[PDB]
Amino acid sequence: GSMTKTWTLKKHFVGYPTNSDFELKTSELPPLKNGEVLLEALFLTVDPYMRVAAKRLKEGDTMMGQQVAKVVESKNVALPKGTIVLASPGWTTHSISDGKDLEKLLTEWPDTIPLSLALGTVGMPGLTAYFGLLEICGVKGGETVMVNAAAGAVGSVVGQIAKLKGCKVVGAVGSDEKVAYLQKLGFDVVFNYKTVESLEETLKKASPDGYDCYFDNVGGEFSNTVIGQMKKFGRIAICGAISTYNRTGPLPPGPPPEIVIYQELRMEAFVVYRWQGDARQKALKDLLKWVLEGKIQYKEYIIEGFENMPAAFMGMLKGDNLGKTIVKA
Amino acid sequence: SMTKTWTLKKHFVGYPTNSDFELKTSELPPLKEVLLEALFLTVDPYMRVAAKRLKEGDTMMGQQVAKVVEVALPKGTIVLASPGWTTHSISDGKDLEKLLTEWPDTIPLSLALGTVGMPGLTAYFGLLEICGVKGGETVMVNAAAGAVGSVVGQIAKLKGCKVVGAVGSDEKVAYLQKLGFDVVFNYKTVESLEETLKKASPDGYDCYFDNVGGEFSNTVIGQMKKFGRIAICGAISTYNRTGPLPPGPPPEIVIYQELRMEAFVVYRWQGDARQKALKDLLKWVLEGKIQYKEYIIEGFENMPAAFMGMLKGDNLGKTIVKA
Amino acid sequence: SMTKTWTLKKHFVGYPTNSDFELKTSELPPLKNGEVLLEALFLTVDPYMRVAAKRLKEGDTMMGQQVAKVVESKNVALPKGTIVLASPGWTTHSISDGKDLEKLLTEWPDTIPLSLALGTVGMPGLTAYFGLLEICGVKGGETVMVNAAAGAVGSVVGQIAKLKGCKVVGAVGSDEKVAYLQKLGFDVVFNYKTVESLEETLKKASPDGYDCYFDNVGGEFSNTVIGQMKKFGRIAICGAISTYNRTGPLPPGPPPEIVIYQELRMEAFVVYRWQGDARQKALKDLLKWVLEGKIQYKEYIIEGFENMPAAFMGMLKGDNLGKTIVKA
Amino acid sequence: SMTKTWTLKKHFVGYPTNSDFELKTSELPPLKNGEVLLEALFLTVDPYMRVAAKRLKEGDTMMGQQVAKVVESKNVALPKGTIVLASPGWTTHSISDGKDLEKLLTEWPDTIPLSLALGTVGMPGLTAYFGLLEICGVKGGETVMVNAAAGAVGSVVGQIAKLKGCKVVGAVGSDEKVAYLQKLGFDVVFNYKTVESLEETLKKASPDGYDCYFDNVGGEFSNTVIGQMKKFGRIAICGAISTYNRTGPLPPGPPPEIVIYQELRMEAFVVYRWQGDARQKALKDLLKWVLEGKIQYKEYIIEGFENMPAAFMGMLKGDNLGKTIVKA
Ligand SMILES: NC(=O)c1ccc[n+]([C@@H]2O[C@H](COP(=O)([O-])OP(=O)(O)OC[C@H]3O[C@@H](n4cnc5c(N)ncnc54)[C@H](OP(=O)(O)O)[C@@H]3O)[C@@H](O)[C@H]2O)c1
Ligand SMILES: NC(=O)c1ccc[n+]([C@@H]2O[C@H](COP(=O)([O-])OP(=O)(O)OC[C@H]3O[C@@H](n4cnc5c(N)ncnc54)[C@H](OP(=O)(O)O)[C@@H]3O)[C@@H](O)[C@H]2O)c1
Ligand SMILES: NC(=O)c1ccc[n+]([C@@H]2O[C@H](COP(=O)([O-])OP(=O)(O)OC[C@H]3O[C@@H](n4cnc5c(N)ncnc54)[C@H](OP(=O)(O)O)[C@@H]3O)[C@@H](O)[C@H]2O)c1
Ligand SMILES: NC(=O)c1ccc[n+]([C@@H]2O[C@H](COP(=O)([O-])OP(=O)(O)OC[C@H]3O[C@@H](n4cnc5c(N)ncnc54)[C@H](OP(=O)(O)O)[C@@H]3O)[C@@H](O)[C@H]2O)c1
Ligand SMILES: [Cl-]
Ligand SMILES: [Cl-]
Ligand SMILES: [Cl-]
Repeated sequence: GSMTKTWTLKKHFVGYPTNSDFELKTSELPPLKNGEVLLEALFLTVDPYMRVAAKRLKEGDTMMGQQVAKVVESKNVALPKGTIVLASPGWTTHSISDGKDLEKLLTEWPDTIPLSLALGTVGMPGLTAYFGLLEICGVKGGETVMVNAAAGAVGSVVGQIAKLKGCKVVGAVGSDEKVAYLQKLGFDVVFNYKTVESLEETLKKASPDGYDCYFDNVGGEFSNTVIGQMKKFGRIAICGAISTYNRTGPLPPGPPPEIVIYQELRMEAFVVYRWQGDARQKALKDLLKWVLEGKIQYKEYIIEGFENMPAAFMGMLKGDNLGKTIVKA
Repeated sequence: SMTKTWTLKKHFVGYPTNSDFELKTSELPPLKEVLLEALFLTVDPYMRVAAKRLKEGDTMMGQQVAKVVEVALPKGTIVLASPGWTTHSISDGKDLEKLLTEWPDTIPLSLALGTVGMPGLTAYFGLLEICGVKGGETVMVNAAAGAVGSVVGQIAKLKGCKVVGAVGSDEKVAYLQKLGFDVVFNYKTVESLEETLKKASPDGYDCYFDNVGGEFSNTVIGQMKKFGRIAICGAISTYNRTGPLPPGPPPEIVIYQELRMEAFVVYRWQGDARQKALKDLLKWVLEGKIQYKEYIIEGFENMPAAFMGMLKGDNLGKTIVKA
Repeated sequence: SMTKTWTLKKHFVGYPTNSDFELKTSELPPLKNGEVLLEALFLTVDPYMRVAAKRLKEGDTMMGQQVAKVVESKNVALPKGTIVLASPGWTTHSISDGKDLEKLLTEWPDTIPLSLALGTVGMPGLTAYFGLLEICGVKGGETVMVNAAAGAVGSVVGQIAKLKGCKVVGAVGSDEKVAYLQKLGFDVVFNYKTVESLEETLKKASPDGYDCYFDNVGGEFSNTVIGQMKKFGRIAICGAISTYNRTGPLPPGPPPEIVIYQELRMEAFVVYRWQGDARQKALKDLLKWVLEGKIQYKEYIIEGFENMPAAFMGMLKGDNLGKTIVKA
Repeated sequence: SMTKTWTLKKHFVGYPTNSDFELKTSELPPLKNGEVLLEALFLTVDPYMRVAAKRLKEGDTMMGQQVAKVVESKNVALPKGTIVLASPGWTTHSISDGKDLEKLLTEWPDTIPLSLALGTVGMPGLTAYFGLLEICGVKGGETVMVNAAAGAVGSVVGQIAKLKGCKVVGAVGSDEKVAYLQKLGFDVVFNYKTVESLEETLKKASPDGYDCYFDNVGGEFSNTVIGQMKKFGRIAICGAISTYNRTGPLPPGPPPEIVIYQELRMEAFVVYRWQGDARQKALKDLLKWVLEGKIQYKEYIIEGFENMPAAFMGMLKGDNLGKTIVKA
């Protein structure tokens, strides 16, 4: 009898998640039918969107999420035993799939690149950075780009794509270790927004003439400050607003419209899965090539043990992670 | 010659009041240049924001249609000029823009300050380039009985769009229903703005021409369709606002709907684009496609009252002061 | 007999403007038995009118008190020539059956303006008297913070505080008002509009903190004062004029952690709570203190009933030094 | 001897999470003469720890009180077996010289849990007692609004109000808490998280308004209650838990025009203001009311010192019905 472990939402989140909001459960998977495969999670991801999306779950439901898995049992010759796939059964160690909701990893994947990169730099967060910067911000080279949560999965890729396109990049991060990381990736200016005396003065010193593009992952009052330093016709890619995801009171004041209008800002939000097919596969091939060419470096914040997946999720929300947060099954 | 000028005596706290202004009389020097007599002056919301950058004693800023009274600018010529809130001014001849060569005698000269002027250009580029309507969309427009808003709704209608308009009085509702706006409501008297917008367009809104901002816009944003476009033209609900700025739109909604929100300034468009827009606006006015209405206040001495009344919704159409 | 009346043409949005008011003329009917005909001598304008006007319907007469003279009388208790306080609103003439009228103190001298019955020896003075002596409960030797301190209420609060043995810190909005309160003997006076830091000015004024806070202003000003209240300090919430003309949400409240740790008492009051013997005794004390020079008065007189809206609006904007009064 | 201690690993942002705390083991120092070794039997978690943690340095022990027993004694006043209240923080074992310890009431009976010395017959119960009987000044027949009414303080407030002859309206965060307080005899109880309109619900609960408001919550909730206070209504500002875990800006303050029109008295207090005979008398009254059944006790017991952070976070989020207690 094939068994699985599953993390469920015991209680809807109030502020930051805590341990008591999750419940680990064990169950037996049904026998494998023809055309189906048994998938064993190798790496699971935790992601900020899970904090926003959990409100649509019912208590008792499995937490949503993607994973890299390997076929351990196969009644499907297209997915033979040993095949590596991306699947989204949620926070579970094993699952059954008929193949229609799976994705194989890029065919040209070298043995030197961790499979877990398919959940990060050469995965959904890397595609978020890719399309957000190149199509929503529309950088053509030479722009000054501000990016926050810059040492995270999305932000670290944003800055490095911007650098290879010829941009100046200013990155905000929450720890001194993250400062060193991004200065090693080539960021032009990197500062710890939690320890600077004034965010406003720090951003002005980093780019006294303002910012052409703002890849916004944080929202809130941080973004109000950046908006006051956007150049005329500046573009904001509204990627996320993680300062608001765990919020317990009211949203903060909005960006002051008189500045937005006088600077004629263009602020567009996007979802990474707007792009599919040709587009998404081509972007993944670019990200992989750039990793193999050394133009995109990566770091992973790997937490060992499926039983520590809630801890990985809460740690990521608190800024513990340098790079993509991953859970090794 | 003599002149009268309105100056900022005290910086505005909330809405202006009469004591924040001061009328001063002075003696213009003899020409040694042209002398211009104000015929029609305009008051506009931007003056509330721009006055914060003035010093107490400076003349209020503003545009006017004036006539020469004393060779390329002979006596009797009509010109747009922006010497501020004043009845008479001296010009070197370079800061003046002449009305369209084909300005017919069938439309008031004051339209050069409204529908065939800066407000009409704001509605034109805001709707056609920023929102980018092509026909068939559902457009939400607030301050819809004002100078910009009423032109936005009429352009949207001649492009084949459904137009939902919000105004602050029942008289403005009646006027816009005669103009043919698909749905018009008084936002000050509806039981629930959210309910009214849902009934006006159960499908949602493709475009939002935003003149108001604030909490009104947070509600509209909750009913934008996916990939909806918001033209951030103004935020009049914040210009005179005491206290802290209102919350912004919920980011979860902006992101899930993948909204594009772009602000603009009418004077971005210069040269050929500006002139083509003015000639489209004038053609639509002569064809009847854009009806015009002006809120004319008689007397230069009532200019502060016209400005304050406009900020508070007294005006139906472009607020104009006849000197 | 004709009368002029100021009516509310449009409800206020932000500060009142001229267009919100409309002057109307009418003819009053003949007197019935028991009634009198009053001619306004002095009318008052007060901050409360900005708050209470929201209760009016457009067309209604603006509310307000006045010192009036009986010019025709079918009321034996109110013969021709009698001076009274009446509240018919902003009107030059009115008819009264007598029951809503108040005679001035029988001991009222001819050496002081009649208009003090609308100020220091009237409703504002009573507001200062009971707000300071009963709500704050000053007992002698305390440090008192009072804002709008050059106004009808504030200037009396500080002077009563002085003659009780208190130190008085006063906040005002102009240097002219600073000079006036320095003449009245305020220990510390400052212009809250020009100081670099309100917090630092209040710390320097009283390093020890404040025992009592007579609050006329509210808003952020009061949040700063509350951060410097001593333990068990008392706040008399008299007004909140910084909010009366507001167009958006109120500013944040006082930080509750400070209110609780300092165990503050914050009590609001309305002057008309006190009646009968208590009210009469207060009026006799105020009059006595004025005749003895212990309470000096200053009036901001505006001539002409036609300028009453302008007097109301100037007062709201802080142009008045002392009680604002309109001479009919 | 060894001890386990919970320390603040990281300052809280919003509500705490588990990784903000860190459990450390250490060897206690030897017992000097006059000292005792205390073993925790029951520890409390309280809302004030969220506010007070802001002033700790990372690495510091979390503050808090406990019921402890003397397990080793060099102090003849505190022999082995003695039960004491002590405040060494979140720790299983501690040393004391006896000066900071409080013995239980001489008349404490064996029929009630010792953990009531941390709740109803302890600091939360004294808070309710003095806040209602001295700050609100309940005299019988008033209508009292109390929020967090199913918590340690609030549940005692409502039951004292009932035995003093008052009508009690309580607000709580769950249907189970509504049902429990209805069982105790609260006149009206509602779930503030699920009602369509807080304003409408409060008006239905007491159409004539409220004489007294025991305020544990503050924020927007209190602004709504203040709009329904009767004239001369009294507010006991006990806490403001809606602000303790906030991240953005404080909410608007109460509308001063309503505060002034209704002439409200709003006084904050700290339970430790009352000492000596007054405190001992209140404790004896609370114990008598428990033994008589007029104050039914209810504890939300969490087993295991290792679960103390989760008990604290659960209490802050409304998990607790009654006083939150950790059984060592
Ligand atoms: N629209 C889309 O399709 C899409 C897809 C994926 C992700 N996203 C968004 O992209 C952003 C990053 O996602 P990710 O997967 O790359 O996560 P990540 O950056 O790897 O982890 C989240 C990071 O956010 C920072 N953070 C947390 N709370 C913060 C606060 N209050 N203020 C400022 N920074 C805070 C922390 O870094 P510091 O130490 O720098 O604070 C933390 O490490 C999120 O907003 C997410 O929702 C959007
Ligand atoms: N970006 C640009 O280039 C540009 C250029 C010109 C103007 N603008 C903007 O366009 C807008 C309209 O300008 P306009 O010249 O046509 O003025 P208008 O609409 O003719 O007059 C302003 C109108 O705004 C409304 N209003 C005032 N306060 C309001 C509030 N708190 N909430 C909602 N509506 C309120 C009133 O109408 P109701 O009775 O409907 O309230 C009033 O009649 C303003 O925001 C202005 O700044 C932008
Ligand atoms: N509770 C009662 O029974 C009662 C009775 C009467 C009056 N009151 C209150 O007492 C206060 C004083 O009334 P009053 O008759 O003596 O009027 P006043 O002080 O003679 O005139 C009002 C004054 O308030 C000041 N002010 C206006 N806006 C302000 C702002 N935003 N911030 C700070 N100060 C501001 C101005 O002086 P600066 O130049 O100093 O700004 C102005 O001179 C008012 O709040 C009124 O409602 C209460
Ligand atoms: N001044 C003093 O000397 C003193 C002494 C002790 C305590 N206090 C205060 O008294 C209050 C109660 O303390 P306690 O020990 O009895 O705690 P408690 O009520 O046992 O627990 C706190 C309760 O507050 C409620 N709550 C939490 N967040 C809330 C919010 N945002 N809005 C409304 N209710 C919320 C929750 O119950 P629901 O299910 O009702 O949400 C929770 O169960 C606190 O404010 C505390 O600071 C003051
Ligand atoms: Cl710029
Ligand atoms: Cl008792
Ligand atoms: Cl927990």
